[PDB]
Amino acid sequence: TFVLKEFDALKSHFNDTVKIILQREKKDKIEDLPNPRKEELQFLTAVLNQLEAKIDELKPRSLASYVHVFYGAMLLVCKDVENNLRVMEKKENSLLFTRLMDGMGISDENIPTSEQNIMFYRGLNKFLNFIYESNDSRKGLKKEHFLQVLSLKKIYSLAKLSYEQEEAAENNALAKLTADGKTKANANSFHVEKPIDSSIVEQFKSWDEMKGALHQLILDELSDKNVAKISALSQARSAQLKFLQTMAEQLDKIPNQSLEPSEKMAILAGAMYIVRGQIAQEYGKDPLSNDKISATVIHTGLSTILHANADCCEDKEVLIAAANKFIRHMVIERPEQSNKKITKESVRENNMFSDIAGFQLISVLTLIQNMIKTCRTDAIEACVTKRKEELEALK
Repeated sequence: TFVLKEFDALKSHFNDTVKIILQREKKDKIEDLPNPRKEELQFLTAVLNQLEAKIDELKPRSLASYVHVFYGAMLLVCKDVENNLRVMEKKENSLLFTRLMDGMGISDENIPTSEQNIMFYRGLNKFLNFIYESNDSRKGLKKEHFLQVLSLKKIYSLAKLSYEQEEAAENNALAKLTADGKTKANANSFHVEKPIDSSIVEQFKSWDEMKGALHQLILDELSDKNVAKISALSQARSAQLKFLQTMAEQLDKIPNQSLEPSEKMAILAGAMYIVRGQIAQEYGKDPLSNDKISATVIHTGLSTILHANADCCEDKEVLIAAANKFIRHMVIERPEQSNKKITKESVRENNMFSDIAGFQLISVLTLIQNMIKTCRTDAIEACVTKRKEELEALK
């Protein structure tokens, strides 16, 4: 089982790697290297510096979190190297690639687990929020951030790549789950770690009004399609609407003391974004497209209820992530802390969606990962666009 390296071993091995590359290219400074090696090593050096500064500033008792971040950064650079290889050139014959893999202890016989890869890229992606004012991309990039050595285009390219890597890791884990979990879900044991910002769900007015809007949309659909019940719609649309119904009713059963109405609103809003993205895909559009698709009543109505065209990508990510958390709590059984009656993580054989004909649970969780990746990428793109327009308004 793959054991991680210690922080100082990764640091010393990495500085050796810089010396090796510089002597191999006959350059005195990283900045004298050609691209993309220069930007890859500047990135890794900025990450390592920021990690060290945070270690001095915070003096943490454990370094596992920082080790996770650095693993993520080094694997990200490895992916960048693979993306910049010449045709026929193998990654195992790149000095930087093999030096990074060697420094992490990764070989064909010793590879990290899926959970470890997910920790790597999740840690790195959280770490990269340090470039935002108050760690919130709504406020834009910091005037001085720890990746200032890189160009805006490179910052965007690397952040985008990292979000894609977390997406791919999460999806890989999802594809290896099995649907043989025997335990019973407990909605009343679901709790949010951080309460949602109430302003985000204020746009939806109230829980009763969200349920009412969904109901009027379903009545509109049934009347437009000349049918009496959701089950007379197509398999895809029937499954989508029953998915929304099931979410809303399951949330309705939970007492407010255990899950406040604002949280229910966030979860149902995320679910609506999921259905909206599925339909958009039926039209060959990106799940989060803001195009009007006049031919579909459900996509148009959900877009209206969500205020999707006017809402920022960060709010969308928060709502979709809220739905993700609730769905996973309801359909994924995982080993308990006080218990030993569960061995591995799996999908419950009987969960709240089991009676929905043709429902594709894994496809929904994968779509969630895609939309979260798109939200993060939209955030960074908006920030670098804004900074670029600020620095162009002085030339």
